[PDB]
Amino acid sequence: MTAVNYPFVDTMDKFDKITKGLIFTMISHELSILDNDGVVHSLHFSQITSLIDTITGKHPSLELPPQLFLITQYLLEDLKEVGEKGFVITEYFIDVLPTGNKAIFRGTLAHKISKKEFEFSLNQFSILQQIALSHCIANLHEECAGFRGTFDVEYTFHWTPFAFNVKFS
Amino acid sequence: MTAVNYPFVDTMDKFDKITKGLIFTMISHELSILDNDGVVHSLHFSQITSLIDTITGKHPSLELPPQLFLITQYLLEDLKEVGEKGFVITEYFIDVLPTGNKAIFRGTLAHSKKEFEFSLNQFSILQQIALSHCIANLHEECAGFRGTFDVEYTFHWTPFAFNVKFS
Repeated sequence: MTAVNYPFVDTMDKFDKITKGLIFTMISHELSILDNDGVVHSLHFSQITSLIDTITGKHPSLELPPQLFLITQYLLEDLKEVGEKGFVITEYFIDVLPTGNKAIFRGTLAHKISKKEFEFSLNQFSILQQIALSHCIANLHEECAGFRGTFDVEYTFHWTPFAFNVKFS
Repeated sequence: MTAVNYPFVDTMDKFDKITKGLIFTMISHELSILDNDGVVHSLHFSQITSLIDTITGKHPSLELPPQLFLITQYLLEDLKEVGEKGFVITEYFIDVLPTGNKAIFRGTLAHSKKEFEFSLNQFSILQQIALSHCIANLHEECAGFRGTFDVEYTFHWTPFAFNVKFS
C-alpha cells in the first residue's frame, strides 16, 4: 500500500473545517460573509459565485457588449422591442455616476432614415455594477483592456460603430 | 429621461456592502468566512470558488473518470509512467474510508499484468464529495450517488460494469 499524501494539505485543511461546519446529513450550500463593519451576510453558494465571478470578470454576462449588458441587467424591454421593429443602436453613451449609484444609458436608434433617441437613468449602479461594466468595456477591444476593474470613477463611455472611447470627469 | 430600477435590489445591497469592505483603487480579492463556532477563515476568491464548485459539482476536474481524477489529484506519476508503457487499468477499486481520511486506490494493469494499490491519505469530506461527482458523471444510473460523504463504500469498476458497495 504505497501511501500517498495530498499535495495541498494546509489548503485542504481550511476547506475541511469549513465544509465540516456546513454539515447539518447535507451541506448547507450557504456561506456567511463578514464585512468590515462586522456584519454577517448569509449568501447562497450561487450568490457568492456570482459576486466573485463579476469582480474577477469571469461572469458570462460580462462578455456581452456594454449596451446589451445593461439591457439584460435592467430588463430594458423597450429597447428589445425596437430591435424587433428593425432599429439598431447607432450610438450610445453610458454616463456612470458613482455618487448616487446611477448610470445614464442614452443613445440613438436608427432603422438604416427614421431615428429614435432613448435615455435611461439606471439606478442602483453600485460598485459591483461599475466593476462589471468595466469588464464589458474591456472585452470589446484590446485598446480598452486597461479600463478593467474601475469603480468609484465618473466616466462616460461613448460608442459608435467607428470609434469607442472613455472620457473621464 | 426614464428612471429604471434594478430588479434585484436587496440581493445587490448585500453584494455592495461586502464589496465596500474589500476596497483598499482596487479590491482585495479575498473574503472572510465565519463558521458555526465563530472562527473566521479568510480565503481568497480562487479558493472559495474551488470549494464551492467542488461541493456543487461544477468543478472541471470532476468530469474526469474517477481513476483519472485521483491520478491527477494526488500526482500519481507512477500510473502515468506505466501508461506510457502500453498498460491500461483493466479494473480498479476505490475503497473510501471516512475514519482516517483514506482512499485505497487499487486495481490491475494489463498490456503481462501489473497490479497496483495506493493509500490516498487526507481524503477529506470535500474530496469524498468530489469523488461522488465523478462516479455520478460516469453514468446516469449512478447519478443518485452524488454528494456522498462520511460513508464507507467501495467503487468497483470494470469495462463492463460499475458498482458501489456500501459497508
